[PDB]
Amino acid sequence: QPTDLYFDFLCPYAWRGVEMAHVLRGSGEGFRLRHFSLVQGNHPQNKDQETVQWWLTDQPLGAEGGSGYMKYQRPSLNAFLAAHAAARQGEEKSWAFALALFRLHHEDKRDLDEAAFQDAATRAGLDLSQWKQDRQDEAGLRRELRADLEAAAALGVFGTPTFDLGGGDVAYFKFEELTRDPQAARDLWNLFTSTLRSEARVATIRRPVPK
Amino acid sequence: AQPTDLYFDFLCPYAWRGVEMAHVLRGSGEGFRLRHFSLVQGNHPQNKDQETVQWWLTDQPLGAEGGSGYMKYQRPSLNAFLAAHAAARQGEEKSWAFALALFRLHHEDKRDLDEAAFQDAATRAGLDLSQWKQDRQDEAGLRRELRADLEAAAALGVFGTPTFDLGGGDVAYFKFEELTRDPQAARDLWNLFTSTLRSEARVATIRRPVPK
Repeated sequence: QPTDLYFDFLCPYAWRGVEMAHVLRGSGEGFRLRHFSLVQGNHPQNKDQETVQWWLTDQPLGAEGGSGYMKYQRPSLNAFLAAHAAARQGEEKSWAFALALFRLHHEDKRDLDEAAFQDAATRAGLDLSQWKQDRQDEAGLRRELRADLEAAAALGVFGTPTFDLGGGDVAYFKFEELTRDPQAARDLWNLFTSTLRSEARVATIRRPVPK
Repeated sequence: AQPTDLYFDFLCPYAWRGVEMAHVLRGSGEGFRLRHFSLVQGNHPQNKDQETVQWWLTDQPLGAEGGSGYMKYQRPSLNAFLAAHAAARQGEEKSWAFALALFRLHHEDKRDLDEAAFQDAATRAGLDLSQWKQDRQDEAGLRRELRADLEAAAALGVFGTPTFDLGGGDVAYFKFEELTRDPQAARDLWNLFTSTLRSEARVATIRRPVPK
């Protein structure tokens, strides 16, 4: 019934998608937060592979990823696991945490680090002792994240934000402008769903990048 | 008002569907200009991830074969494009009639884009065959017309067909699966496209993944 929304905290377009969806959820439109890792999805070992060969959830939590294809390995893995921990406090706390962290990173330009996770938890009103205890369940949070990454791979998710409407209608939705106004957010969502439900079976609308 | 520019390649059935849609919309007053983008050129290894184009379809010999892989579509597509330019020298209506006839030969009849198909499309389009013959001897002029299309497409960043340039900086690739000829269905589909590109949210991409 809710639309599944795959996101990565790294990604400002995913931030805007989650902001849109949050305001729409205010009006009764159901959305469910799920994770897709850009580091894993774009990883050279996973390129042109029937089956995922390299998992973000196999990497040590404190490991430095380098400056190449894994440069954002550590912040995105840690952000994902903190968000799973927050989501154990229910849907409303999960949205509060995910939005707060997104905003710290993309509006306030803070790194996805421990200080940012802590500020997101207090901005979200989390029970901090419970959040702390859930974060100690690293293996369990990794299993949850791995399940999200598997569901994403089964759909062929390639970027964020990607919305699964159900019924086999799934699409990446990239837009530039932050849209929190309720009326504008509803217009934008209506454009998207209209495009996916058209009996013309629209697959792609995509602007090129000019010279 | 200026027509929408429609970049297509005869090889491509999504471009075919885009041209079929646009022809129906032109029937209600929506303006469209037919232009050419080469998928062979756009996907050529020498052009991959280049600031500037390094290999031009219009630089190639007319009987040259491109060779293995996608390059085998070099000679049909170049030759198809040139015949279309010669057809377009007989006016817009004859150009649409020729483009549609050739598209339908290739995608409905499954005929190769070869000389027999060009001749057949020219007769189906009702061209003046003698003027068409004479224009096809202006190989230099046709190559230069095609190069102008290809450079215009490169300046916009065109990467695939069909790509629609609405003017005002709103340009997008538009890929849809179902042949759409009904006037109302075509108008609704087109309103979807233009609404997406004119939204104040600055939508850049809506794109379905490919399930495993």
